[PDB]
Amino acid sequence: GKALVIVESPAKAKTINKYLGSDYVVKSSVGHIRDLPERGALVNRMGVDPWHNWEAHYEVLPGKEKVVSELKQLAEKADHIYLATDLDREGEAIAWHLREVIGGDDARYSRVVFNEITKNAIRQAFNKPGELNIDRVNAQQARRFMDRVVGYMVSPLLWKKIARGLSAGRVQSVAVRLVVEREREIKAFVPEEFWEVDASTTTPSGEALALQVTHQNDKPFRPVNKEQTQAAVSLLEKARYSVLEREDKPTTSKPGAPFITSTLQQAASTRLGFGVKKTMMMAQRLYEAGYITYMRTDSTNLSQDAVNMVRGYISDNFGKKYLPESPNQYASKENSQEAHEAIRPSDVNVMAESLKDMEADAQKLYQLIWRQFVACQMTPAKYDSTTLTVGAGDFRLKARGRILRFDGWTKVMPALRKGDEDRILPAVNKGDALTLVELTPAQHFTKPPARFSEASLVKELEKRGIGRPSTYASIISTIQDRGYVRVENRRFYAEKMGEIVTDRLEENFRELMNYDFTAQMENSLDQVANHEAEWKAVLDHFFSDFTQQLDKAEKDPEEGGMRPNQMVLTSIDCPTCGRKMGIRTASTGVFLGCSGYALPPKERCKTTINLVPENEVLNVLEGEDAETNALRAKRRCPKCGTAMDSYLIDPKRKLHVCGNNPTCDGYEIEEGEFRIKGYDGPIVECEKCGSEMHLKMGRFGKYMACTNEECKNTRKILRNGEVAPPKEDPVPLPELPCEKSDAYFVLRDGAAGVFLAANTFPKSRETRAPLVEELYRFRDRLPEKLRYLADAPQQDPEGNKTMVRFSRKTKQQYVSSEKDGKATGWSAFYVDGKWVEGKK
Ligand SMILES: [Zn+2]
Ligand SMILES: [Zn+2]
Ligand SMILES: [Zn+2]
Repeated sequence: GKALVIVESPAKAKTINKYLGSDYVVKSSVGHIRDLPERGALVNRMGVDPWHNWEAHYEVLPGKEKVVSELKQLAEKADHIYLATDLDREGEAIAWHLREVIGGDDARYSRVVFNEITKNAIRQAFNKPGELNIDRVNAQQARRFMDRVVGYMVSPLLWKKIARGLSAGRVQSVAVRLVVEREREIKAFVPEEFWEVDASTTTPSGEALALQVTHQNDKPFRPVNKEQTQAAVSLLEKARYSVLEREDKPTTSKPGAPFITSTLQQAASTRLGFGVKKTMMMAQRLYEAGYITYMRTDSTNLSQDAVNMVRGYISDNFGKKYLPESPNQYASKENSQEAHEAIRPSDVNVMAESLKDMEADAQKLYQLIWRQFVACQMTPAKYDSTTLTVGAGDFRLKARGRILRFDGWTKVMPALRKGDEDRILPAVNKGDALTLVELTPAQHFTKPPARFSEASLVKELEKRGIGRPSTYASIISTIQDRGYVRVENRRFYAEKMGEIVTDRLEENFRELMNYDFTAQMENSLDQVANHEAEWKAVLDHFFSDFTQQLDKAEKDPEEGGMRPNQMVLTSIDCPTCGRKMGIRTASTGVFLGCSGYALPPKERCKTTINLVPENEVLNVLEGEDAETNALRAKRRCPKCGTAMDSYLIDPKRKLHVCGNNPTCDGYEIEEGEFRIKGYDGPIVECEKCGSEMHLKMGRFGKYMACTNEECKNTRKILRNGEVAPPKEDPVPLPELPCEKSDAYFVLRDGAAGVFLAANTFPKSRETRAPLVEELYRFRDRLPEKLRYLADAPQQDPEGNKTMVRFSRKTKQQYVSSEKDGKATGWSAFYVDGKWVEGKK
């Protein structure tokens, strides 16, 4: 009969079915197809029981029903099913799930691995196959379960001790820790002043020669102030300059490795300004159109064919001097493994300019990938480097030059700009005298560590083996949405909440917060994959340690438990009761609170103030200075050397807070005036004062309010529009049930139109317009004006059903019909006491 082959990526399937034709039926799982959804509720939620030998409850993904289904019937007309997922443990597990979802007998299943697309591979695939590795499968189940336990058992602790909506995770929490540590590193940085002196001179001929002072009395020349710099210039001005040595030497430049997911993101970010998510979107398009290989990879390897293809191209398009004697070698990691391959063009002969079916940005990304791939296999660039040593009294001066002799790989990947050594030096020999023209002293300051960028953090994660190609982007977003860090000017900033959570987690879950936790986990997982350990036993050890930490964290702070959030007061008057005010962190952000929150109802105060931070605006034109000056800009805490971070409380007042808050309690208040935002979201203009209006959340769901503290004009969210003017006139219907939820529908009016909405609106958020027949059924409830809509024609000339819509261009209600949810292109309007109907 016909053989059924299953792979992970659809694009790869279509390609396999080709180099195999009919007789076989290739398809793809398009991912995992199945996954997870003492206390019984907790176990039901987790989908795994740590107290019952790890029994689990897998269930098809809410978006793979079709895939699974269409894969079902296909198993009938199939003789022998060939699971062809990736050889790693994740792929191995997808194979295991397929086999248990399709059912059948073990013998009806086979495991095959495809090397490449070449027929020299798709053939050998069925040549010497095998079956699924249970050890590999269990290794992946162990990882998946450990990640589950941590997230579903630690987060709740956070909800109790810190705030609701918070989360913790093996990968997630260390990514934040990295940002938090860099933040503290920057805030504590103190710029150091240092001076440099350069001298312009003339050779015996008359040529110009620029020199840098390197030594004085044989010690590195590095004055720290103007005074010292002057003492030196005074001596250099009177000194005799003579050449000591001229060292001419041939130097080379080497191309880099082809791209992997992390490096592609970094290169796209530095040369094209692309964000991680965007880069992956374009890369995805390119892959699906067959121009490049999978965009998710951690290996820079190249097949022999790939290498012959590129050398073949270099040979015809550049000549011999560009083609190395033998393939360029790189990456010798002894622990390295083999997976898919590096990101490169599927066909070197295809130029970016010929992809007229792709967006311009996708062509730019392709060009980046192409050039990196071709330069990688070309010859080195060759330069003649010259170094001049000069003596002047007790000083030593230097000059370095470089002249390009052969571009090599830079022919395809040019030097964006000339470097400091990309210059020439005049002919001068040892012993020659030099004539001093002028001395230029320069003041400098060391700069703080650079802030992370999305690609930059990804780079750090991969360096420590923390994430995965398919999850890097996802990680960068989660930590933002959770409110732990924020991005500004394409750079990361740690939020107060991130610091709070990072400190708590480090205090009560040190092991989990160690950067190498993943590496250590990988070792144990490999042992399970290699029959050197049993998976349930490994999970049991893990769980025992974890529960020891969790239970300890649950206790009161005095017994070693997790510290619950802490109020730090400050001199500010609560607008409701004037009292001193304190600085607080919630999952929403960092905010100003009044101690009456901790007093029982009688004396309770729920007034709160939002703390707008002063965003650091790094000047790109300052280059390396830009971060140092940012650190200089900050105030410094009175009680400690730690820098201070700055916030706005009034159009007259500004607030400074220490970096080690709340461990350090220093605060400062300044007559500083700037602007303040009530919160953030859909920008709206307040009709009562023209100021910006934002979107806010609270105990009553979502409302819209104006940033001007002098105006409380508040709009609101509605079912099928951006915002609703002030508030409007609603009517409830208990007889219309919701369909996605158990709620009932209510009828509402506004500038947007007339709409149905669910009674638990902030939670249900269910959306639809009313049908004319519905209105006719509840015509008695309709307010007097709305009755006409019930008079409207209930069905169109085709007998389809009709709905009520708002014509914004004419500010009036109309009725329209839909078939298969699409508009029929028919409408009826109300014009002077009559209903008129026709084509849209
Ligand atoms: Zn108060
Ligand atoms: Zn301090
Ligand atoms: Zn307003």
